[PDB]
Amino acid sequence: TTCCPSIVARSNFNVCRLPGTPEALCATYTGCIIIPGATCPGDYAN
Repeated sequence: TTCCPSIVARSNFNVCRLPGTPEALCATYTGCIIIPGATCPGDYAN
């Protein structure tokens, strides 16, 4: 799960999904963390 530290970072993460499609590129590019759990850390919840 593509846990992003803000709603702007997730919005930017999903614009990352338009060109740099693969979800891991979006993590490397908008400073988000793809984490095994199905929910987000207290400090990385959109």
